[PDB]
Amino acid sequence: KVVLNINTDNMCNFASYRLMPFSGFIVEKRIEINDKNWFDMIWNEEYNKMRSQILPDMSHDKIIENIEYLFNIKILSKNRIKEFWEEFCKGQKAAIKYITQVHRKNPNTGRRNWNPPEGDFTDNEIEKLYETAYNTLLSLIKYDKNKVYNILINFNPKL
Amino acid sequence: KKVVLNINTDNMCNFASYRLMPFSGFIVEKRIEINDKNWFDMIWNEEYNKMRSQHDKIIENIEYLFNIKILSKNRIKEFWEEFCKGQKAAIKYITQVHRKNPNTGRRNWNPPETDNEIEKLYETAYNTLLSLIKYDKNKVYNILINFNPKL
Amino acid sequence: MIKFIAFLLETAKILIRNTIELTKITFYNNSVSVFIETHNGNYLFSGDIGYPPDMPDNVDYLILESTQDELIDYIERLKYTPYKVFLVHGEKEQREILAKRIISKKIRVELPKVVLNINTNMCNFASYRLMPFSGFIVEKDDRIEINDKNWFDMIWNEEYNKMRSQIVAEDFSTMALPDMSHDKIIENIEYLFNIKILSKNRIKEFWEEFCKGQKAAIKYITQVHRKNPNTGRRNWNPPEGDFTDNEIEKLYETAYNTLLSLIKYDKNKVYNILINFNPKL
Amino acid sequence: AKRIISKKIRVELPENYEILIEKKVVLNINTDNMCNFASYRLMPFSGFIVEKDDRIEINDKNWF
Amino acid sequence: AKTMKKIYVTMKTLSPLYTGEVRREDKEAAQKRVNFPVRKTATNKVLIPFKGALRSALEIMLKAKGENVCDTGESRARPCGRCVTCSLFGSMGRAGRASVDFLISNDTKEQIVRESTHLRIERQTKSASDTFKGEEVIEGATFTATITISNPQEKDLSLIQSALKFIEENGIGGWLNKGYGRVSFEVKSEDVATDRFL
Amino acid sequence: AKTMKKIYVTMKTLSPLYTGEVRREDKEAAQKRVNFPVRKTATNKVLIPFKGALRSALEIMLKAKGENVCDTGESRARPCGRCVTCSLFGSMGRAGRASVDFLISNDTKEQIVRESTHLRIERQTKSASDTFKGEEVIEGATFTATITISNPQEKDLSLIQSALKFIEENGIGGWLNKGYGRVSFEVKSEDVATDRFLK
Amino acid sequence: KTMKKIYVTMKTLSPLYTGEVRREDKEAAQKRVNFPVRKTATNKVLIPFKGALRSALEIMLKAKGENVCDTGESRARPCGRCVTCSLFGSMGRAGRASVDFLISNDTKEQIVRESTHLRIERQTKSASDTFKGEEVIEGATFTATITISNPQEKDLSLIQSALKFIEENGIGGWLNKGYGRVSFEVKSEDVATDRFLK
RNA sequence: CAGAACACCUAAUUUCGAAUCCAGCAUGAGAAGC
Ligand SMILES: [Zn+2]
Ligand SMILES: [Zn+2]
Ligand SMILES: [Zn+2]
Repeated sequence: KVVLNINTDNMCNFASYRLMPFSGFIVEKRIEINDKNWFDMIWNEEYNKMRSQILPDMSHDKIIENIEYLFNIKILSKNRIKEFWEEFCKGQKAAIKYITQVHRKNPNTGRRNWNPPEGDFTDNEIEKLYETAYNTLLSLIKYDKNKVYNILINFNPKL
Repeated sequence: KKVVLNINTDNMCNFASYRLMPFSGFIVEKRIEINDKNWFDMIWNEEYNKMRSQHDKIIENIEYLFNIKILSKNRIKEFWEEFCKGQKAAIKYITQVHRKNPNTGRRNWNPPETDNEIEKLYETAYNTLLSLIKYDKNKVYNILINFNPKL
Repeated sequence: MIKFIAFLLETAKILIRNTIELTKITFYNNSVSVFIETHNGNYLFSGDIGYPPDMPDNVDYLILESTQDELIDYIERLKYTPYKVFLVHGEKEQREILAKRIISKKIRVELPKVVLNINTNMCNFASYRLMPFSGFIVEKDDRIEINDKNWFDMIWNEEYNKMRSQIVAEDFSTMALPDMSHDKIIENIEYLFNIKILSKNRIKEFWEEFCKGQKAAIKYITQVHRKNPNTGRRNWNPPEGDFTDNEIEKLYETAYNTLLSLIKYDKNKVYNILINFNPKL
Repeated sequence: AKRIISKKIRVELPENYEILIEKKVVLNINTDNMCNFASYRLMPFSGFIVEKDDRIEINDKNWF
Repeated sequence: AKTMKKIYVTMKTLSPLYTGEVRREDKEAAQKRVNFPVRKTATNKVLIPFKGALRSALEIMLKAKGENVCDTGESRARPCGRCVTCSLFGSMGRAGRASVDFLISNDTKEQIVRESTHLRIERQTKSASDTFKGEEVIEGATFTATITISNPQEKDLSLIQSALKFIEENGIGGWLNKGYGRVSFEVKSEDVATDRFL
Repeated sequence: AKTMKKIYVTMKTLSPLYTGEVRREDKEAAQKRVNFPVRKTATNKVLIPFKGALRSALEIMLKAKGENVCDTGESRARPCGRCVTCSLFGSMGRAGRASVDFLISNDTKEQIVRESTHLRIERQTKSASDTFKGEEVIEGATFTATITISNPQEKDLSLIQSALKFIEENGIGGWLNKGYGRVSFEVKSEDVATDRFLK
Repeated sequence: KTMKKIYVTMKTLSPLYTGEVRREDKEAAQKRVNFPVRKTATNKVLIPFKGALRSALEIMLKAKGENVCDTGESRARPCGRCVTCSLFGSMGRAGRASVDFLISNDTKEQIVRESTHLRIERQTKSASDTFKGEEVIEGATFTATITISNPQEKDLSLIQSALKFIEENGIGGWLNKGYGRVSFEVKSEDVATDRFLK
């Protein structure tokens, strides 16, 4: 038999046929259908074997509303959304490290590496917008690749 | 709930105790079938098509234009094909090939073997075959037999 | 370059004291051995050994055999000691036991598409030097290269982008758009076709995105007409003419309204509309 | 130069001045089981590169 | 008849090299991520059309000498079948003696094809009015093509090398006015008896 | 037709010179180290676009003189095909007679490209708000180009020389406003025969 | 059309320190001097002029009280609608005034000297720190131009006001220590954009 | 087996090295010989 190991959310409708663009790995195991996660875990498992021998949760609609608002004040530009797509696609620890990197207030300068807000806001609230941006972009990493792409191509098409 | 695979399971790698193959998918729902890109290119084409379902003077002039290659054997064959199709296809055909593109300026006639003389000879081809579009089909057949042997 | 099987030698493609000159070939007696000279090499196929043989005059390569003291005596008394000896035609353990002694006389041995490492760490475990590595073997049409999961990550991400930007949600599948009569559609698309806002590429792209459903056409015409917040630039071709700035905007609005009003017309009807403009499709 | 010729290694003086030594890279792993993903004939393999004098080899887990 | 000239041409790019993507489906698949993709094989190697470059080069240089060479440049023109480019590259009644292979690179896309960012700057405001992406082949990329000439005369070598210096001067591919496609050629010529496969 | 103009252009650099890296992969490779990479070759040499600078120069000066030159710098503006710059650099119908190459450097990055630091002084406290590192080309760096006009008339020399003088005024590429890109040009012009290479 | 030449001449009146920005020029001078001066590869001293002029105009015009943005806070985006944005640039239009660098007319040997500075302990009145820097001597002459592409009426007086602010406050680094006090002589001319067109 | 030309003590150290816009249009889709 054959087992698909993928949740079938993000299924479009091409004419009268429901359809999913997808990339994977045929495994002759139960003839399993496994995603990229599988490959990363098994690559690192063989790395450890070879070398041995010698996130907060936010609702989806709140993610759209907050990413909408942070897009309008240009805290979250499309350069940020594109590089967040690169660092999420590379993995999750990379996206954690990138988001902590852009949110780290440098102790010597006091500066966050975000883009400043457009408009008049108090410095406490500008900081709260930065902390909100940390919370949404960190909360985005808990989702799969498909909803992250579908969320951020409404704001940076090409991301 | 059933699953069926429709991609070749023959040219697949082996690594790390699993016989694995990176593959691109097009998971379809009906069972749940996993198709490649050839099926998706197919369906894309077939849905496209589906939507895509919905008298001596003429002798002298044709003898002139046969030598400078403006009218040619392919042109005689297709003009006679429009005439054998009828009369509406003839007017549509010579309107289409006389149609100078407003962007580039190049007509679809074959070039003669100045621009004023070029326009005059292309107009000669128009009045020649548009005069020939009104005569009887037997006369068109005997005139076109002399220059194109097949048609 | 010797290819082992007998002994093939690819320079002339010969395969193994007067001098025959084919690649200077010359047979010395074993007590028989052959000394071949070429611009890339001075090879010696010795054959077997018996006690005072006839070693050649520089033997760059010495391809000998044994199954022990006489092999090494012949490894010496040869002027200009060879670069690499080759230990053939014997048992493997005895070949290694001899080979340890050719290493003790500081002479290198080798016991019997181009492949490129695109790798990068080292370990000195056991007698040999190494670096543990899990990777990929690509077999390009004249190379065979070795990569790691970063390269597979980059082509996997390229495949994911190329396959996501290939199927839209409800295209070729089955309201509130503007409405305007066919005569004003004629006048507007004639006027917007002479000046170049509605050009043959744009009519053709309207035709494909209308064949892919009404919503695909609505999405295409919106993203063509969508003015950018920053540049203030719409994806129309500029009209060719004096039009100063405001009838530019009213003219792009006319293109928006005319295409959106043409959307709810029948597919054959918009076909009979468009082919007067773009004869192809 | 005379003594180092006596040690039977070769000398090139500058006023008196041709083997090729390819530091070859060779693959000692199975090659038949390969697939296609992005029009690339690839194969995941895990093993050990061994940098031996005059030859870089790519040897499997069996060799190690 | 009994001999063929073989011209192994190895060409190395001294400049960025753009030739355009020809296949409609490959172009429309890569009219999203890049707006001027370069010509690729399905084995992911860069194709350059080489015969037309040599034929154009020879026709301009031979019309410059005043020889009675024709021109297959104007719309719907006629090979006269009597010139030296008509003998070399062919007419409508006779084929070409010099069969000119495509310029096949030895590398693939990730080694030589790079995407880019080309601009259009407003003359008064000095700001980028337009942006568009376009692939190019890098400098130092090298390509091979084999030109095989059946029934060779004396002067096919000289004309082919002269065409190659003209291609070095003008460029090959597209965007030749912006500096793209300027290359250098190396030629290994060899006479061949046609029956060497027997 | 029978003749063709070769304009060998040797450019020397006086102020620092910047032209931004256009290739995506080369740029993102350099943004781990420098925030503004110099446009560079894969043979490690500095590449500067040169046709558009000459066209922009000639467009501005001919427009100020009063000649009937179209403005191809406006967004998706069609060249009409009857201007002088349309005959020189190109139109939609016909290509340009002048085929300008890139300004290829005569040295190789590691001798002419230096990594520099620029800032943003906060205007009231006189401290540094932003600090960014950009690559630039040193002064006295030599660049070479050739302008090959296929069908020369008499003005195609002097118009190119005038545009070159305008490039000495405004700068060739990059941050022309901060003073970058100020260069000088030497011109060696010859009219070659088109049939030169035919033996 | 017209464009405005502002030929700007600086004479140094107190030792001028601007810092070397090139990394290869700076970490190879670190064995000698802890503060190199900004130099060319022609070994002439470079001063960044634009940012000083723009900082001057923001400070003075903000004190007078018009709508002028600040381009000095953290990632401060220009607005596009002010006199400073029109002259020196924004995120839309570029700067109408191209401000060339200040290159010295003499090379480094005549004008750069290698000085010793110190930090004195306030209690013991002894030398606590010692560091070597490079300073431009007094009387060194630096030449620039400023070109205005689209010249408005107020622009010369605006540039000269910023050039009086830079005379009083200073240019370069170590500004509150007395380093960088300069004098400006300005010759202006309006020229037509068609001047090189013979 | 190659450079060689009144007095001390010092000649170091620390931050930042990022952020943003755009990535579109337009033309051509035919001939002819056998
Ligand atoms: Zn001919
Ligand atoms: Zn024009
Ligand atoms: Zn402003």
